[PDB]
Amino acid sequence: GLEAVRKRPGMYIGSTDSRGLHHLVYEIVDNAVDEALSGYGNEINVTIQKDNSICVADSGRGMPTGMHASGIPTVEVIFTVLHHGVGASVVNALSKWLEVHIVRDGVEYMERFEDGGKPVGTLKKIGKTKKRNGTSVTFLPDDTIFSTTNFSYEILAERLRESAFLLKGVKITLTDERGEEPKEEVFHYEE
Ligand SMILES: CCc1[nH]c2nc(Sc3cccnc3)nc(OC)c2c1C=O
Repeated sequence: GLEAVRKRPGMYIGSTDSRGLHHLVYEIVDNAVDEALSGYGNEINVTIQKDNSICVADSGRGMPTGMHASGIPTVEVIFTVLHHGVGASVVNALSKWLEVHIVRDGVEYMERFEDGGKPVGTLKKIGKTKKRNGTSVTFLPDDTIFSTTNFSYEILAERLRESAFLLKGVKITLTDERGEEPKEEVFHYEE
């Protein structure tokens, strides 16, 4: 279960200091680049929000909104079961809250999780939008778990540039809004 992650997060993300904190960002990001390398998205946006929560947003197909063979939505399986989206449930387990916003085929979806991965209600259709297809994940890391919940902008920029090195024609932006004015870096290549 997700309790195993909270009991021994070191066996899942290496440590719960600054290193482990930033690792949470990379887990969600890698799912976006997986999608980019599959298809399927010309930009990945990473935003450090004012409340020290992280948003990771892509322009991919959008996380599947249908029922999983186990009898709960595929969105929920990805974020609540370990054992597509490796690391997503780990991030969910170690966050105070997390929500996923999905836009698929002109309809927008959302689901919220709290207290280490407990679903708040269920997956919901919000209503039709003109927005492009994509998945957006916001989460606030659990401060009772991490030694520090204070994201380094420099560390994120260096590692996202590295993730951009992997990619052709997809643009990775980092935004810090903590932060009286929106500070940001952009990386894109090329061939
Ligand atoms: C914003 C980060 C993110 N973005 C994502 N986009 C897709 S899109 C997709 C992938 C496979 C099958 N169908 C849709 N799927 C995902 O999980 C499987 C994610 C995902 C998971 O964290």
